[PDB]
Amino acid sequence: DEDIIAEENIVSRSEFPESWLWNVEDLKEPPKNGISTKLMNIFLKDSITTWEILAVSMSDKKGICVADPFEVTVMQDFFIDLRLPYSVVRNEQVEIRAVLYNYRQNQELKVRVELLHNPAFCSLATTKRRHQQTVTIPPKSSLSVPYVIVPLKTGLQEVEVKAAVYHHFISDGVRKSLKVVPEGIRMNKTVAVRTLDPERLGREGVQKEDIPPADLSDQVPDTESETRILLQGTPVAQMTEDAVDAERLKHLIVTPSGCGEQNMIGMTPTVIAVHYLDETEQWEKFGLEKRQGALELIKKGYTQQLAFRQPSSAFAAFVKRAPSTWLTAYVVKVFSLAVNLIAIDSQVLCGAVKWLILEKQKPDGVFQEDAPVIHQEMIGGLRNNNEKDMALTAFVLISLQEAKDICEEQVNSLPGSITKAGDFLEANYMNLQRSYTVAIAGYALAQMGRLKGPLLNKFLTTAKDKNRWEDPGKQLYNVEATSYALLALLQLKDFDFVPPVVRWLNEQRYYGGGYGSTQATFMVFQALAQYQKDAPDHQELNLDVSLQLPSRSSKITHRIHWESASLLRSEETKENEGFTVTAEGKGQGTLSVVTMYHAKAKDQLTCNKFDLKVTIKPAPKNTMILEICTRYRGDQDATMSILDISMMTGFAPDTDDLKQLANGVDRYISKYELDKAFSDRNTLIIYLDKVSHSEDDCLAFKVHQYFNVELIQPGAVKVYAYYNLEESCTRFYHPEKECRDELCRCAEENCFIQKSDDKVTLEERLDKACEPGVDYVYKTRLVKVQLSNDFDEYIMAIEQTIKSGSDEVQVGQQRTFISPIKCREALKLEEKKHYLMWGLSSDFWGEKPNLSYIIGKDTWVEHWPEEDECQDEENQKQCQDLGAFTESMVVFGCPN
Amino acid sequence: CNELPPRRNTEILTGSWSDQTYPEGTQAIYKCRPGYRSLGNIIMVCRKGEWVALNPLRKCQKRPCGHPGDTPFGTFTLTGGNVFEYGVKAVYTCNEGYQLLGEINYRECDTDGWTNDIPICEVVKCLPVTAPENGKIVSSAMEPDREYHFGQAVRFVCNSGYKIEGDEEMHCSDDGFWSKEKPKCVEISCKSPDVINGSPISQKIIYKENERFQYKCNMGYEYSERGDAVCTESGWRPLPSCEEA
Amino acid sequence: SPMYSIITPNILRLESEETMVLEAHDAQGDVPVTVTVHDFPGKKLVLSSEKTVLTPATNHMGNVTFTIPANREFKKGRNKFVTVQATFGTQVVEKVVLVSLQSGYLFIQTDKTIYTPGSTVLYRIFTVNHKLLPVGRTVMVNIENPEGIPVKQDSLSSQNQLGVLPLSWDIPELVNMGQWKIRAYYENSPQQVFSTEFEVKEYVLPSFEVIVEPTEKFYYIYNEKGLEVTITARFLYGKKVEGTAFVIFGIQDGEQRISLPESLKRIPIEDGSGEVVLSRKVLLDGVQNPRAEDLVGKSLYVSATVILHSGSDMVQAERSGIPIVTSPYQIHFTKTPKYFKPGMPFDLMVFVTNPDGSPAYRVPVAVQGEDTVQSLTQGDGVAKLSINTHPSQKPLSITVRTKKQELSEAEQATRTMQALPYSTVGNSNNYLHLSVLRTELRPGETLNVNFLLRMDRAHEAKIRYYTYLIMNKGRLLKAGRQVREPGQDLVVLPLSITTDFIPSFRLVAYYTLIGASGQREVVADSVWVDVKDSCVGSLVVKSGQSEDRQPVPGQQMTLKIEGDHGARVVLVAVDKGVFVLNKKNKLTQSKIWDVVEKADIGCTPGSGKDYAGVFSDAGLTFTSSSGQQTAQRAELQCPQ
Ligand SMILES: *[C@@H]1O[C@H](CO)[C@@H](O[C@@H]2O[C@H](CO)[C@@H](O[C@@H]3O[C@H](CO[C@@H]4O[C@H](CO[C@@H]5O[C@H](CO)[C@@H](O)[C@H](O)[C@@H]5O)[C@@H](O)[C@H](O)[C@@H]4O)[C@@H](O)[C@H](O[C@@H]4O[C@H](CO)[C@@H](O)[C@H](O)[C@@H]4O)[C@@H]3O)[C@H](O)[C@H]2NC(C)=O)[C@H](O)[C@H]1NC(C)=O
Ligand SMILES: *[C@@H]1O[C@H](CO)[C@@H](O)[C@H](O)[C@H]1NC(C)=O
Ligand SMILES: [Ca+2]
Repeated sequence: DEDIIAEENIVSRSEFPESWLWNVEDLKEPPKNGISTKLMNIFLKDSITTWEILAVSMSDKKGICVADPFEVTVMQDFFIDLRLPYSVVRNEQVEIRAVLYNYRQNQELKVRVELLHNPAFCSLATTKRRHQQTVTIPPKSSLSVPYVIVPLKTGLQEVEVKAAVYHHFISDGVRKSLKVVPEGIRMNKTVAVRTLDPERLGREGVQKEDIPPADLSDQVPDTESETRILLQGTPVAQMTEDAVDAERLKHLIVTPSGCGEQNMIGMTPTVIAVHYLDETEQWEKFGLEKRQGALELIKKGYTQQLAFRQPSSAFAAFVKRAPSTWLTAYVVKVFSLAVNLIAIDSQVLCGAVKWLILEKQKPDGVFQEDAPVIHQEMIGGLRNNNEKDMALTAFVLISLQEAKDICEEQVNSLPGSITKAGDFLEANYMNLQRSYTVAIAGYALAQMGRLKGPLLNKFLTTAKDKNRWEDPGKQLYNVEATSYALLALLQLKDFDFVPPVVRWLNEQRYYGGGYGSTQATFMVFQALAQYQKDAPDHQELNLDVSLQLPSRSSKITHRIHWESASLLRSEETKENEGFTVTAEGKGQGTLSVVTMYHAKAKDQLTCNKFDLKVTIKPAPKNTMILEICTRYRGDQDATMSILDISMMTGFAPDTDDLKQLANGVDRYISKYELDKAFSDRNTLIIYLDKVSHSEDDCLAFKVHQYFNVELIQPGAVKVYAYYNLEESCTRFYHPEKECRDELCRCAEENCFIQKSDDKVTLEERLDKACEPGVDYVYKTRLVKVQLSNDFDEYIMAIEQTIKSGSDEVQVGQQRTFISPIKCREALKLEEKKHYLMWGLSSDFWGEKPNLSYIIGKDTWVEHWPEEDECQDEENQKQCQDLGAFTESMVVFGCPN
Repeated sequence: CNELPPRRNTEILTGSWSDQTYPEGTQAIYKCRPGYRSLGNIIMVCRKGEWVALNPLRKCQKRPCGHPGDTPFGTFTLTGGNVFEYGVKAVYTCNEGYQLLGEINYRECDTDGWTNDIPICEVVKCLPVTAPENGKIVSSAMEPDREYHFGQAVRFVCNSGYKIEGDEEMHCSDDGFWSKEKPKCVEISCKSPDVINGSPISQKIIYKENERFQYKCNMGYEYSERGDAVCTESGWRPLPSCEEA
Repeated sequence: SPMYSIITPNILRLESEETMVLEAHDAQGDVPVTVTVHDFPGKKLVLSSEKTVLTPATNHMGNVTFTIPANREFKKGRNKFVTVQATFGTQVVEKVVLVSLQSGYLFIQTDKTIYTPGSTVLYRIFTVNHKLLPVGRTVMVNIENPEGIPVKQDSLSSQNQLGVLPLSWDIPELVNMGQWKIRAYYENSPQQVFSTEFEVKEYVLPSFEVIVEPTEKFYYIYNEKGLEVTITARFLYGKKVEGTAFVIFGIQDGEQRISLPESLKRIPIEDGSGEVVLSRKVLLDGVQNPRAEDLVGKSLYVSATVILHSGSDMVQAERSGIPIVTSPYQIHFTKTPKYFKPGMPFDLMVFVTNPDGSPAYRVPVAVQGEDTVQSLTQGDGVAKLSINTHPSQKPLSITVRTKKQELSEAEQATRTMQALPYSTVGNSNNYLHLSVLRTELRPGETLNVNFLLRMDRAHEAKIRYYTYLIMNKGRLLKAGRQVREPGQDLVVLPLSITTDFIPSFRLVAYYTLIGASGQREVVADSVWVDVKDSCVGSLVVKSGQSEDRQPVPGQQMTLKIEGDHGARVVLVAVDKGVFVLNKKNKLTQSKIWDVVEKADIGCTPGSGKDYAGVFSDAGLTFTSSSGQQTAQRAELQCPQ
């Protein structure tokens, strides 16, 4: 018009970030008193609000520092606030409110607010006509301009409103975006839950799992779904038997005293205790400080033992007594284990080893004792005669192998001595009768990996109850023998056999010490210590899971490891199609398939809490009566409720009627509402103290037309309790009701190909039908009509297949055609009636077994006259055209 | 008057102007040139031997273009002014570790609107890394040979009996190259330790994993704690030592 | 005669500089010292080795600083230990100390507090050491859903990032609603996980904010007036709001909420303001209990719903946690030592707070039985009460009451604590007392430390100095000597307070001698001193343009950033509307210091059952060649 900005010259505010200015700055400016100042230029966003700017600094010297929030208020004299809901349902008539603000202290502005057109939405605004309202906004006041729209397609849609003031160089606009959600209700279907365990559930080391597509029989037409494939590792702790409590070993710490034999007896407990405590790491409970005192006892025992070392490097109870083979071998056994604790002279250790080999070993590989020890109780099980050569040779051999890593470089004959000693055990092992010898000899052989076949079988079978090696006599020999067996099993890596054996040792509740306990004490703790050392931190978890989606280019593999076991790995697919899951490797995992989709809601999603009935009738330049009825759906009456009412364009409530409603009667109307003149009063709020849940609470008032327009927007009424805004009920009202509503007519434009059979010609049909786009053409009879709240289903019977494509439907079969309720009035389909239908391939819905059709904008739906009507001369033209059309398609088909 | 309405610097004529002399009170409508806005046509009129301005107050100003828009991981500056008006350019720049997709990094505010599209910034990426022989990649966000991006770090661990050779960790640097070179996994070995104030008892120099090195101390010195060393993936544990005592 | 002692923190942290104090009491000439740190118990590796010389010029006192390497040897669930060995010439003094994997701190900042499905979460991770200084290390980041299940893992390095690690996560359109977590930790120390929460919800910005403000933060149970509340409604840009308000009250016991429907009031909003009152009568009627005393311990919440006259805008606001109390104040002894020295002044650090937990300013406090012992709380809500203790082994009992004029004795806050006698070596009756002036201490001020000595005249002359050590941020910050002349009961130490002392520090002092039955004796004491919380440097954001100029949408603006030179400043702008929906988990300098204070190895305000306890409670280990040493510490955390 005149004195106003052109719509095209106005650029609406679109930048409304909830957060921005995510930038970085470096204070490199010359410091003033340690403070550097930097001027930063920024461009403010479109949002009309206060910004809170937070700043954090990092310095090499000063460190981190968080500054106080600095606020920035951004405002305009004239602006628009377009209040859009987070999301709106498709094909549901909703009302949005555009509020115009004028903060000029004392100056009224004449504004023309316009709602731009958008193919996605259906409003009074069209490509042909603009939707404009000219309103007056008083100073220090705001005006609410209602808008009724209907979303057509789902997804992030855009709404834009512009405005310009007359006689002033001022303009503004808002361009926000809202989400459009399908009519259905969000739902999740657990398709499959499979445990992944290749080694255990799979074949040849691989496990295959075929997953079915989701049912989705109730899925809302023309809505996409998404299937999640969730993979997660299953961490499994290693079941390891608890270690012997450190407090139990307080007695093991002993001060070494006596001569050549007793010095070792007292040194044994302390050495094995410090060894066990180190492995199990229990110095925390035992006493961190105490360890040093223990080592001093070990050094003390070592130093004193040297005094009994003879020139031959052998050992005996006395310096004048003949050297003992066993004693010397034992000294090597303990000393070799103590090299980790204290300083052990190689010359002493290796010297004893070389003496045992060159002086005490026979050509056959047997070690012989020429001078038994005085303390026969310190030798443990070796004391019970019988197969002494096997027992003694094994004992000495064990000592040699433990000293190998230390004395192999100094003793050239050691490797041969070990092999020759093993040769003897290997040859005479099967003859052994006593469990003790079998246990100790088995361990010696196992060290070389020479315990195989029959020998291994004998060793394992000798154990009673698969948990212990025992013999008639003192228990200490059994505990000792079983300890040797445990060490052998650990050497064999036989994890299956160990647990019962270890459990038996622990249940014996033996913690060393006492008379004749040297061997039992030393062996039991060495075996238990080794068990803890070999024990794995956790069960191995290294799965290789791969997904095979029929619609994916290549396989998707996932490497599931222990460190990332809990990590939830996901794969998403739009298509509802079966797939295969292959997993292989060690460890366990979980496979879950869930499908999110919109399922048709049989019940009403809206107005679940409030019942609302709005009626509009002509009053006895115009007047009408607006009567609103409401009832609360609950066990008790509702609390204070709000009546958000919006007038029809050009209409306003009566001041007199409002005053009468304002008067008590549990109805409150703020004075602010009462004051507004008949002009610019398109919004009204009526507060109710409470509404009945037993019956309807009805109120009514008059409305007067002040402004005259061609296209009249329908009014709206919203009821809801103060505490809950979500649970509300909105009803629209408009004259001509006791469809012409532009909003109603616009919505049904894309229901199907709109046309009159009269304008339609034979040649026209042949031209359109043969087009490659058209996939199917059927002569159908409507067998049944199943109406619903959101989508109507029409069960069509295929009487003739004029043209068939993807859907290989035979004559006599039935197909279901679907269409939104908004199109029911436009289609006007009736049972027992025939129709000529054709459409695109994109119309298909579901899969082959239950393939359905969706009546879209490109769908041709022409009523086929019955034989009764065809006899009429007026219907002759159409009946004959349809007949010739069918003949040309069936006989000749399409050109090519 | 006796001429044709003057050609303004920012306005344009709408009439054909074929006549020579024009009657009194004749309004010469001036349209607003592209990239400019106003309430209406700045209308001139002929009176008193000159073309005066019927609309003195009404004037054409530079057409305002909306916000150029911000791109993820990027910032922009304005060129040729400090307002989003016709004739200004919005130059974009990607953040550290981000590279500009394309070579057009600007948006020029033109008569209709901003020119081009909002420049896109993409995080720099480094070539995928494979597992070293006899070694594995403990770190990383899974996925075998998936191109990493700025920031991601990678660690390497060798299998039992093997020790790494080179840097243990690395990360995708700013230019899309790894901060360090990929390491190798070499079989564990140890050279014969030089014991200060002491001498080796053994003659062997090369040692494998878990092999023990024996040594004695020169007179006047004695063992610092233990009396031997063990070969490990990290070296000799403990290290040979002789303290005065 | 010579006694060689060593001092280290109770817990040694990896990849951080640790200090060790070395001394040679009653020693002569030069004393060579070598310090080594081995792993426990194997002694496989020499983690550190330092050398120093203790000459008479340094009073036979010196220190050794060592940084334990992040060896892969310290690797489940079992605590690791190291052996600190100091060799003073021939004498060898060793000690086993606990080890912490904690490398430093990680602070996570998200651009917003709440997000909508389909939006991007921009967050920064600040990597710093124990001294809050920027470092370059490998960080592990996990995005955890409401269930507690991680939906995304990543490993990044902060090297060349100046301690600032910019990250981002895209929220899928389909996502579980609720509180989402961001877990982070250094690669070297997985145990120590730093977290930050952000809510995922479907929402739209309010348009205007509503503030529910009670006249008193609390409600006195015997207040006839009842709970008075002011409802403030204003647009986000500033302009005041005109509309109608729906206000209702309720009671909360734990997580159980009881609504008070009878209190529901509809009040008009005039010029962006309105008032509503919850009468005591309605409050007592709402509950089924006649006894009003029972309500004490519970809280009240106020729900307000403001609707504009346009009917296009509606906002829900609420204030919960309004304590129903009998007293406006609350007394705490958390900052007061639980041990006293018989025959010496016992200093109490009374902590008075409001029902909400905030400090109380200028609140009179005193000890029952001693009116003379009255004091006034500082800005931090702390007051000092010094009582004179008589020589006895009887447990000391103190009851502190507020003497706030204008209040009745029934409304005065009260609390009672018990203090145990400091056990002396061989019952020698030798004690040491440290006292510090109770006033808000700031970097740049000088703090006078008082050393009060108590012991028999026969041995008093022997003491010629006090050894003091300063503990800050979990490590030794400073160590020195305080000379003393024979006969002096008190000596003052002019201690300079620098930014290093932030946010707080402990001062532990001790002396040693040979008294009685030729027994080597160690007497120690410690005090906890609080320092004004603030940034070591400074950072400010203000306008760079004339104040007359008001920001317009799409207009250019100039910001003035003044801070430390060479510092990297990261910025962010958030719409106040976002805070209306959620204001939880906002990064503040105070929250950073909170984390630092939590990590503190010290567990007590000061003192202890004995000299050994004095060191351990402060987070220190003491070990001498003669035999005196602190007990072992195997706990990473402080006792409950
Ligand atoms: C354990 O011991 C260490 C030292 O062994 C303690 O750290 C030291 O603390 C002292 C104060 O007790 C600090 O003095 C500060 O020095 C700054 C200036 O910065 C520093 O200056 C030092 C000067 O010495 C230099 O020696 C080198 C080598 O020969 C020469 O090249 C150079 O020309 C100087 O002669 C320098 O060593 C540092 O590297 C750095 O430049 C001063 O501003 C300030 O005051 C100083 O000392 C006193 C006041 O106390 C004053 O009279 C002097 O004039 C001087 O201004 C600082 O106090 C040092 O930071 C530390 N010294 C060293 C050697 O590093 C540590 O505190 C202690 N730890 C614990 C827990 O007890
Ligand atoms: C999925 O279904 C469950 C069970 O009905 C429901 O509790 C949950 O809210 C739904 N959402 C998802 C995706 O878990
Ligand atoms: Ca503080």
